[PDB]
Amino acid sequence: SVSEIQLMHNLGKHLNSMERVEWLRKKLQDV
Repeated sequence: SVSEIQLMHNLGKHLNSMERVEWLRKKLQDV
């Protein structure tokens, strides 16, 4: 329960290390 920007940041790092790097750019292209 935060802001749309902060919500993407909260779900854009847990993955592993290199997963968040590709997830913040390839998500909008392929969800």
